[PDB]
Amino acid sequence: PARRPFIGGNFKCNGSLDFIKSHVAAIAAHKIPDSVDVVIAPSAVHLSTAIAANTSKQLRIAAQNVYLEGNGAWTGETSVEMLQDMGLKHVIVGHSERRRIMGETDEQSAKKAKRALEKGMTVIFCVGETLDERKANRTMEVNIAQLEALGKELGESKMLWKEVVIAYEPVWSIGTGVVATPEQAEEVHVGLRKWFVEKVAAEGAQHIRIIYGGSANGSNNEKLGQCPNIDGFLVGGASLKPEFMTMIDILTKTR
Amino acid sequence: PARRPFIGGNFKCNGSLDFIKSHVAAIAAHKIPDSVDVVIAPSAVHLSTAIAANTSKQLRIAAQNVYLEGNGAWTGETSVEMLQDMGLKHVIVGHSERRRIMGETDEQSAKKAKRALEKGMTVIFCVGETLDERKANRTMEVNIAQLEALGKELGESKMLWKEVVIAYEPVWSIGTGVVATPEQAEEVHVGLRKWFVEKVAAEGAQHIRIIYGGSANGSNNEKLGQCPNIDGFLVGGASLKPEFMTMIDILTKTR
Repeated sequence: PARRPFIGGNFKCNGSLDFIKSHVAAIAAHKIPDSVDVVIAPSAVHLSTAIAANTSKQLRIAAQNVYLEGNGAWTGETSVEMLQDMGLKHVIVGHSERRRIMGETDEQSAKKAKRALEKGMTVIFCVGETLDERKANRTMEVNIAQLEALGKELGESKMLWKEVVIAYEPVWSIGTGVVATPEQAEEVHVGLRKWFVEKVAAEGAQHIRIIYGGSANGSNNEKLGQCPNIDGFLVGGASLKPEFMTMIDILTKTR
Repeated sequence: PARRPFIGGNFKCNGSLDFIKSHVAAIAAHKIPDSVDVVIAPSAVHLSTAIAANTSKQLRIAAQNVYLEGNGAWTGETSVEMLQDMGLKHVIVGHSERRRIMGETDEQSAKKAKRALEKGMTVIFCVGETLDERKANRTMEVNIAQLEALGKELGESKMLWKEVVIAYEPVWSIGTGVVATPEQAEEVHVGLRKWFVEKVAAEGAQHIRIIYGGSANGSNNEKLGQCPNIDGFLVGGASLKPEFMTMIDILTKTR
């Protein structure tokens, strides 16, 4: 019932060509053990520059988003086919910025994930509740609904769930500095784990990785990483900084 | 009251790395006179590959979309800053696939265009009505509304309108093979021209370029290109093929 630690860095809409070259080189120069998964997600226009700068045998490059159709008449959108042609294994789907600011629906996120998973990618599937939703006592209702939408698309497929990494990021913690307490985070992760047991049964559930995000940084990650159901982190702001490497180290010696 | 001919090729969600290299090289090998603007818009993940393959002193690379915020927490989105850092001058905004399939609102398209124009880019701003809208006799009402949204953001700014290229693409003509007749297209373009006269006055209006798109190809472009208010084309499917170069030639000898 053991799971490989995972840390992802979401650069979001940040970076210049020079920054991508210099920052990817810095991360690639860091010692990354073979025991943990480390990925970084540059902006789409920077993926090929990042791949060229990535001299690490461990670090992987991920995309921040992908569309729910194959190649075709989808102006402004990227297909799974394009990502795989570039050699990428990982993609972030359902980030709360896309759900809450850009109108990506629960079904849209689920259909994106399904298509990527079917084609063999690993999907970092994001869920999370807003401050108001938590205030209304709907935290689990909201997170479960987002997962249920995925479940509707994936059913109980062994193949499909294998390469899902759930990222729980309370929306009130994203970019705000208001990191969840270890108790708040673990509480939600236990709820999600229980949901997985019901949907794919106990064995299937034991291997689903759940990472935390929302103001995770070099200074606060250790205590969170000690929680049994927190398998690692999705890191936004700190992923643009040297402290990202500190987080890699900490996740390693903790888990 | 004369305007430089313009042809843009929108690759949409198509291409592999090898295809971008080979197809951009083929277009770049073609003779392009200094008298016309020729741009191609690869998918975002392919922009840097396209730039590297573009050995032409005339051909320009454009983006298919851009977001309405600067760098920041906008997962999956590209900023104007990123495009300019990569050396791009042109971007497509408001393509009807984004408006009609992906929920991009008239205001969102307008705000994207305004931000790009303020920063110095040339924006290919797309407008168009659906078959049902035309059937309901609302063709001009719809197209004008889309333009009015832009006008609300740009006002009567001389600086801002200077680098707008309007692309009229009837939605019923996009990817369907059902190209507009020269009469249908010119009729709408005259309506748009009249609108510009009212909004920015006659002088400002005389320099706004209006291109046609929607099943424009190597075989049907000549007659359309002969229309006084059709300053060129936005080309989807044919832009992925050798006939794109034929269209460049035709636009040149016609206008």
